[PDB]
Amino acid sequence: MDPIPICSFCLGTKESNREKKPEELLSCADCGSSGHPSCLKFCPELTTNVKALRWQCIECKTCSACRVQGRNADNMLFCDSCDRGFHMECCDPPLSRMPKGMWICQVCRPK
Amino acid sequence: ARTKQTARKSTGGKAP
Ligand SMILES: [Zn+2]
Ligand SMILES: [Zn+2]
Ligand SMILES: [Zn+2]
Ligand SMILES: [Zn+2]
Repeated sequence: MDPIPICSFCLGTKESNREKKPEELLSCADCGSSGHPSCLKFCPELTTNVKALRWQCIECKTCSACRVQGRNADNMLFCDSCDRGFHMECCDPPLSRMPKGMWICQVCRPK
Repeated sequence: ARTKQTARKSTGGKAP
């Protein structure tokens, strides 16, 4: 769905983030909801990575490997490089422990 | 790692 030109968190346009400063929105490819990266708390390089991809918001995000949410969707990991979501049991290899700190998905890792 | 839960709280709520 086409982007909603308003940030879901601060209701500002791309012309006024929470600091009343211009900042382009990220927009969910599935539901069209948008957010300023500053409002989403994304770091700059995550932001520039997400801009080049088909991004889903937190609520729309399905696991990139198995393509479902499922009953334990709240514990799906988000890639610190690309914001893709992965269930623990769908990681490479499947994880039985929640990673502490930075985690990067299989899509972003080198071949 | 960031999860759907940590991200949702990290941002705070959507505007009502
Ligand atoms: Zn905002
Ligand atoms: Zn969405
Ligand atoms: Zn999965
Ligand atoms: Zn990634």
